[PDB]
Amino acid sequence: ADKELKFLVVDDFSTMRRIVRNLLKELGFNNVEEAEDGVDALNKLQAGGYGFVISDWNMPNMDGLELLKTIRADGAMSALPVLMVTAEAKKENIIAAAQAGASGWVVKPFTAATLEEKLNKIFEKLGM
Ligand SMILES: [Ca+2]
Repeated sequence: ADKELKFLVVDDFSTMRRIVRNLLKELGFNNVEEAEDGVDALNKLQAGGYGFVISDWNMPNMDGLELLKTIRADGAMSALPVLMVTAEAKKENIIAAAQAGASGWVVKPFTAATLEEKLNKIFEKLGM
């Protein structure tokens, strides 16, 4: 629950990224970087320093699930929480992501209260 925890907000809609970034700031988390797709995020995650990944399920080039599976397979970031963002809960998606290792799901649009409950729950299931 460290306020300086560095977030990576991955989403191909720049407006969605700003929303998430403002929601985060609002909660007290100001260390936020953005990525527009799976590849982009990996390029940034490489540099290190990251602590939390907020990712959109649906992205061109490298989607949310393929990004999560790549992180999880990465020796070094294999343990980064990944909160999946979707516009519609679907059981098969939730199940796919579950097995690939997603830290949770948030259905957009969402409020800061919702984003906070999500984070809190993740921070907790992680003994974090
Ligand atoms: Ca998207």
